[PDB]
Amino acid sequence: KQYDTTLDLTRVKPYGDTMNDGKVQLSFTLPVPDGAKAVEAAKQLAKKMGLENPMVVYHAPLDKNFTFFIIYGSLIHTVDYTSIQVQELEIKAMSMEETNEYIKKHIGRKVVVVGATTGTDAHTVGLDAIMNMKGYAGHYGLERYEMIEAYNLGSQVPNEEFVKKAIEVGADALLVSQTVTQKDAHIKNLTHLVELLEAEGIRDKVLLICGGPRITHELAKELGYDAGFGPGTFADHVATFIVTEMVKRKIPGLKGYKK
Amino acid sequence: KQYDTTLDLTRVKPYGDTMNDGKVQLSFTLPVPDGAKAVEAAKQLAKKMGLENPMVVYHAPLDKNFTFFIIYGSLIHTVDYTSI
Amino acid sequence: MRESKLNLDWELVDKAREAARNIVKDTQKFIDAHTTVSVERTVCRLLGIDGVNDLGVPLPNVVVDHIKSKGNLSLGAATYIGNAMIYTGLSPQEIAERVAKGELDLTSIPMADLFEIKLAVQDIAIKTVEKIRENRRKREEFLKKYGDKEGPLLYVIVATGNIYEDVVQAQAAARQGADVIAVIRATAQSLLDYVPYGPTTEGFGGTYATQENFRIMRKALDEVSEELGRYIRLCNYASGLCMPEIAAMGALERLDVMLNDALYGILFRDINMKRTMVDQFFSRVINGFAGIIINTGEDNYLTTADAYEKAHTVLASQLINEQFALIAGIPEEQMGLGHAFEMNPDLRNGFLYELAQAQMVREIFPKAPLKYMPPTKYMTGNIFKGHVQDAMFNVVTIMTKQRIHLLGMLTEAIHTPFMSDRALSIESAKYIFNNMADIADEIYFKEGGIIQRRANEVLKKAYELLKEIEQEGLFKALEQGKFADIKRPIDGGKGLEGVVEKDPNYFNPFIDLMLRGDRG
Amino acid sequence: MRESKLNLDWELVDKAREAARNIVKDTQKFIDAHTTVSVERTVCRLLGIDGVNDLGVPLPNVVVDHIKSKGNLSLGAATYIGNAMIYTGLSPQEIAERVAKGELDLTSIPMADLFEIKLAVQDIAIKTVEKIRENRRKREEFLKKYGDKEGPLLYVIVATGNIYEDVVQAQAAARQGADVIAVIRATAQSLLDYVPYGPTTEGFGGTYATQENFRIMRKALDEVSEELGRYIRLCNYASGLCMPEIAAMGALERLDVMLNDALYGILFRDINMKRTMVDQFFSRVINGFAGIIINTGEDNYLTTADAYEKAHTVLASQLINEQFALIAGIPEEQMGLGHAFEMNPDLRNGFLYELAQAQMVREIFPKAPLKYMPPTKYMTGNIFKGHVQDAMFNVVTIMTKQRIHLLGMLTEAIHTPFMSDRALSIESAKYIFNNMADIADEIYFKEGGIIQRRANEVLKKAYELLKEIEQEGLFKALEQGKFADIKRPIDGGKGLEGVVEKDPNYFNPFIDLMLRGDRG
Ligand code: B12
Ligand SMILES: Cc1ncc(COP(=O)(O)O)c(/C=N/CCSC[C@H](N)C(=O)O)c1O
Ligand SMILES: C[C@H]1O[C@@H](n2cnc3c(N)ncnc32)[C@H](O)[C@@H]1O
Repeated sequence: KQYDTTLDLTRVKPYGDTMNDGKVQLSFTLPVPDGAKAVEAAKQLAKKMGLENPMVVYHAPLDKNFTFFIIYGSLIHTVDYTSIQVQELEIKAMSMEETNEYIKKHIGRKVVVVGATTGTDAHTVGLDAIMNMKGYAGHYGLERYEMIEAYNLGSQVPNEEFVKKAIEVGADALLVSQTVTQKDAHIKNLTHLVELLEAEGIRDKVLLICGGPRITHELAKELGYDAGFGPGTFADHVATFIVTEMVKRKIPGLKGYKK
Repeated sequence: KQYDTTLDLTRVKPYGDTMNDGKVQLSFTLPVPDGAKAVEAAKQLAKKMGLENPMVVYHAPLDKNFTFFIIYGSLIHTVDYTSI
Repeated sequence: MRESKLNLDWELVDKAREAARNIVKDTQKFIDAHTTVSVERTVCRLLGIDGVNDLGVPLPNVVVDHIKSKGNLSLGAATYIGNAMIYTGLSPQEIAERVAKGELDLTSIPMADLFEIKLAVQDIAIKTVEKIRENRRKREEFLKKYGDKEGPLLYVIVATGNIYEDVVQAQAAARQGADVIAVIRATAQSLLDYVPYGPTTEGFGGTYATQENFRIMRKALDEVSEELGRYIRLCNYASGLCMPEIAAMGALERLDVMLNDALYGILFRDINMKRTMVDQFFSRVINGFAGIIINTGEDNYLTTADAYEKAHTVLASQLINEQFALIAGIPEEQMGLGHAFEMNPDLRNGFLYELAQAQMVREIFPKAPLKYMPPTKYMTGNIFKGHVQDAMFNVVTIMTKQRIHLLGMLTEAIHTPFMSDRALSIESAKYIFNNMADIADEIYFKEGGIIQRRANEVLKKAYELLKEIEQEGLFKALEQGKFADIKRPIDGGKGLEGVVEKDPNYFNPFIDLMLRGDRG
Repeated sequence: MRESKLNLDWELVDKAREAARNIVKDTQKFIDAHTTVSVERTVCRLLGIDGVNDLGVPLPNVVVDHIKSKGNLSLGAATYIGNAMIYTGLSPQEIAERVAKGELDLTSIPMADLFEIKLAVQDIAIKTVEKIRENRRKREEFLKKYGDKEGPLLYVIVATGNIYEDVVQAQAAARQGADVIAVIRATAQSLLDYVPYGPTTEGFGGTYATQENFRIMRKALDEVSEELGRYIRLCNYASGLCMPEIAAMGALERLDVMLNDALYGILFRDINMKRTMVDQFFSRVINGFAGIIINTGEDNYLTTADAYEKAHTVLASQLINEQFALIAGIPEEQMGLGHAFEMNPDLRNGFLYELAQAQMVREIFPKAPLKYMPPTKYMTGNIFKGHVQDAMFNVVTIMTKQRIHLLGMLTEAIHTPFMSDRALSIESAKYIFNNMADIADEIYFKEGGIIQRRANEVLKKAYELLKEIEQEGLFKALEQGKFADIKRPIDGGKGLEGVVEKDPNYFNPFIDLMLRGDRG
């Protein structure tokens, strides 16, 4: 065509079938009855979103007052792929033997980890993958690590029980499991745990790790945690981060240092 | 969760599980290799598209230079249904 | 001889059934000689006690706590309630109110002859039994009037946490092709030792199971059934430390289905096994009398263990649950034994294995309204491949005639369903069930093929596991972590302090009424 | 042994096959007595003539137009080319160039003895035939080196319109998992009476079928197949006014698949019936010698007609096409007869009828690389239900063992596929083909059931239609609109002027060389 363009990494926009067409798909419900007014409202909402020249390919009523739409449209906005600052979750993992050697050489003593699915949450499959020595897809857990004493407290653990057990066992790092952001109780529970640790005064003496199927590093750092892990994490990543951070910031730990 | 939960026909916005959550779904392809930078680029594109706290649920490679995304997130914008 | 497509070994099935029967005999030896506090609170609720005191604790809780701390709870709450009825001459609810306010002390009244106490309580027992029976009659009348389906019953869950938005979206789904509506319970209600009071507009992960919520949702679904001309069922969960209480509340509010399994509680909520077994007996007696279909939860085993390696565990658990239900008096027509379409989607010939297992379950339990539930473990963020996996789930449901169909959702791995996700799931299921309406009666299987061999392999493994569990006993087998690969100590968990030993003069009017009224 | 899952009536199938054979014999009586200008142009191309003149008219067109206007084309272009070669001593390309420039006149040269002309032309015909045989050997060597698949072959389409973007998309799709790539042809080229020269950079709705484009696509696919370790087939469309020329160009450029069907052109493009039949005979002869898999377009009947009512039409068309191919010399392993999954999704037991028809087709043609094609008529903007329908289509494909599988897209009714849509379709097809791999060997059908009765019904209706067509004649039946509810007159349509009658001394060496070559 006369005015078609080539790729530009500073102005990347979606790709339906041509380099810079920017075609997008989206679906949503509206609390209005079906009709031509509903279609016009959806089109106006799509135009306000950014999709210039939208086209409603589907619309059907779910109820007497609800309609479900599907829209395809050409976008206007562009993102700059070269200046993106990414997130702070980039990490690479050393092997188990390397972790043991690092702990022996630098710290000189075993690292204690206490993990639990605090709050009312019941799931333990991810935390058992990370902790349990059986491993997950060939990645052995923290319990297997020779120089790591890992405790698995299960689920439905109250925060008070968690902090009390951490103090009793002399924990150097604490792990907390949660679930997707559509669970909104995870934020409140994590904030409550942080407040409890601050009140106890043990916050500075231990690390904090929070993860889950859709936890992210940005949210973890916003809450006050020291890290955040999502899907695809394996025990070697966690062990590497714990050892490296412990040596970098010289966490004293609670081992033989009860409050 | 939202402060407003009663339907107002001057400010109708998408519907998820509650009245005014404004949840939307959208899928697109990007001509950049799959990775963490691609996920951040998709999130930034969605945010400038008008979605708060976009959450990429899927991301896969189609080829060595193309990635396919699925994104969910609330929508800021509202449309007046009465004036149309 | 029984007809089969898998050429099942029926002698082996008979031996597995006998092993499960003997397991249940051994376990019931203990259950007969014990009772829990929840059973006593349920007796109080059935006798007419309800409401809350100033502090917000229900009155059954107050009465049972008073009897336990001040007196001998091994005599049962019925003994003391009836004695107070003879003494003061009031009704059980008035006595509970007086105790709550502090104007009466049940354990200080002189104890009358037990025969007179039984006579005093019998009338109220009969009245409550008759109310439950009339509810059963009304449900049967509704089903007869509107007619009943012949294919699967679509089963959707509403979980917004607000009772009224739950009503709105339940009516919306019922107006769509949904046949059974389940209101998933609020997270951390199984841990409570009391049943809340009144309607709730708040809840994290679900809605609280209260009697007023039951009444509200029953009214809404009755109105929608009148509108649509077909009967919409109501489902709830009788798990937790208050299992018999919720069973009684559902029986009184005319729920049509109820999720009643103790192994789920023990393995996934960490409740004591003795507590849960003793609760489960009474709750299943109530559900059997009330006409409710009890649903078990062997689907949950596969989310922790491996589905191909530990498939026989589901069958063994199903046989044990069948025998428990039979001892409680539940007929096969009310035994909704559950299994799930839960193998790896990257497994070659995985569809043949799931089909073989579903057909074997459909053949061992021919009368049961078997429940089939969607894939959950291997669901990812690809909503489109998820729709495809759900389509294969529906295909297996229609090819092997499963009675109840728990609809899988486009976005299981992401969040609880939207309105649109439920609409899409219902639409896909209706499409597939209409196109293959009569595929079950057409397709047969090669003699000696993959399907027959898989079925016989799973059956043999289940029989061996049942013999092992019979040798040790159910409690020991649970201790060694054979179901769901979860090891649970016998004396651990929550609620062991609620278990008590029956006195030689223990009195519970309702067991005999509910076990002989249904039989004669 | 003729083993059948549908208990077919083999006597009825034999009678239908005999009826199709007789119809094709009657039609062939006419074909053998005529030749078209397109056939002469194909002969000229196979002799070596290629290029364009000063005005852009392809050189074969100029040569054939010259012989037609000035001389007598009934003799055949080969006669004139050979006479010119003897008289002047120049090669065919130089003779054609001189004729275009006007420096030579074919009709002014005295005619020599036919024996010398035949020898001179055969000298080059043998070389061209040997080159085509070399391409066949090369294709077989690639297939042997990489090994061949055992399941269905995924078939995708790329329609950018620019050859290089087509190459990029085809390589990406092959890396994604496609086994066959088809470049949809530019719209309104089937009406064109010449084949462009050189590459094309722009087109509407597709890419032109030119020799240079075939060469470029073949190079790209060869490189990608070497990269991937498996063979990627290349497909293109022959039907049109220049059908034999495109067939020959594909044979020279080593195309693995080719859509070759006269009835499609006759009905859906309004091309004259005699022209299309005469073109089809030679094009199928070339395709059969070259080793190309020829596909037929019975899918198009259902889009303009009703699937349930008009399945016998598809079966009768398939039998007629099979007989036409057999007379053209194409073996059974190269007859990719096509059918589609185009029934109404709202039809109860529709999947059973689709399965019965697919299995009947798989049974009547046990050796053909049958082609199964997606639903297109009953698609909408609901991409999710589109994905579900495609999944059911894949289920049918795997359960009936269809060799080639034209992937459908969830966005069939909206636009031409995106890259992501193709990726999703391939992923779904892979999943379903892996899970149900050995389902064809397992599932049988109930004797006398719905599937068997449906198959027998369709077979008998096809037999009756074939008897009617035998009684009337193929041309009259085409005039009566029996095949797609479209009535095209015998003497109407485009291209009638191009038909010619063979002189008694008509000469064409390629027919003899390619018909006798396969027999050793
Ligand atoms: C298994 C499961 C269950 C099982 C768990 C069994 C057990 N004992 O653990 C049971 C039956 C208990 C269950 C119940 C419920 N569940 Co559930 N369940 C699932 C399921 C199928 C899989 C989740 C899972 O663990 N995945 C497998 C693991 C390996 O992956 P993972 O979490 O990503 O873990 C990896 C990473 O995230 C990371 N990681 C995880 N944790 C941590 C922690 C740290 C510190 C670190 C460093 C890394 C890390 O590393 C891990 C290994 O790579 C999902 C659906 C799905 N397909 O995702 C629903 C799901 C999570 N559950 C859900 C819900 C709502 C519930 C309930 C709470 C509902 C209710 N009844 O009220 C119930 C009750 C449980 C409760 N009281 O909390 C929802 C949550 C959605 C939301 N609201 O945001 C889901 C998504 C299903 C749905 N859509 O409806 N569930
Ligand atoms: C048998 C039985 N009885 C009672 C309850 C109620 O639980 P509770 O109120 O006591 O806490 C349940 C609950 N099952 C929730 C599984 S849903 C997770 C799924 N993988 C998804 O993807 O959604 C149960 O199975
Ligand atoms: C919570 C209710 O729904 C079922 N539940 C919900 N989704 C799934 C799933 N995909 N797999 C297994 N069980 C599930 C439970 O068995 C119970 O009936």
